[PDB]
Amino acid sequence: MELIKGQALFLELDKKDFLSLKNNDKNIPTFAHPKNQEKILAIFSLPYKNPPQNTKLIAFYKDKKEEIFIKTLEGNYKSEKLQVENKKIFPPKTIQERIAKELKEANAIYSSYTPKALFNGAFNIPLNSFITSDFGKARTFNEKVASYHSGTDFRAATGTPIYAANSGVVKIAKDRYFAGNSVVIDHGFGIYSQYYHLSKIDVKVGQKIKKGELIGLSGASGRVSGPALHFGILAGGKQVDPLDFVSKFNAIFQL
Ligand SMILES: CC(=O)N[C@@H](Cc1ccc(S(N)(=O)=O)cc1)C(=O)N[C@H](C)C(=O)NO
Ligand SMILES: [Zn+2]
Repeated sequence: MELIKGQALFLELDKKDFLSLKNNDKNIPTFAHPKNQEKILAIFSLPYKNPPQNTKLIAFYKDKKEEIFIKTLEGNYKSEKLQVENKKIFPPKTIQERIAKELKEANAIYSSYTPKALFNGAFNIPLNSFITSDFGKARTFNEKVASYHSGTDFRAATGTPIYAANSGVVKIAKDRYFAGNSVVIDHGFGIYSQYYHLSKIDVKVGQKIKKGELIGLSGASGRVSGPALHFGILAGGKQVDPLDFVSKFNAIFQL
């Protein structure tokens, strides 16, 4: 198979005699196929930054050991080189402490895997508006990706109501340094949706939330150039193309 870096892919495997799915040491979790009792699914994601050229996954069965090859594609992502440099980029120490703490909290959540589905049907778009900056937009320094856009921004005037893309459990609901007012929702199976730069948060950590339900109001908080809704998905432990993923997810999970 082939996959573009920064994308997720749904793997399908036989349910019976299946013991484990591995990439090197890493176990990859599995969940039931919703429409076929003899199948299981797994999600495999490539990082945007520093992917490997190729991936060899092994699915161990009682009497059998099948292999799976996935080649990394580049995609046609938007790319802006920086040759000028002059780089330093370090802030005060209690600000770095904030950045460090919020980062380790977020990884604790993103590492984690709820082994049941908290979602309900297909994902929705968090609001009915257009994209003003797509996932994958990169900044280059020396043929290396310095940074990239880890979600997709929708046009939204400050105060634009924002709805939950799917059901789940709210895991974050506070102002953070880079993301500003942010809500992160656990949908199960290590799938997290993200809603950043909000002007107002309408949910509490731990709170169960249904697809469609209001989560807050759009805003301009955090590292942004103006008011917009930043929408991201994390799955397979990686930030992935939000709209692509929604599209792949709904193909399996409608009804
Ligand atoms: C630490 C970092 O990498 N920040 C990046 C991406 C970013 C945001 C949030 C997070 S999390 N889930 O708290 O670890 C990681 C990475 C970033 O500046 N995103 C800005 C807010 C954006 O998207 N503007 O439209
Ligand atoms: Zn964004």
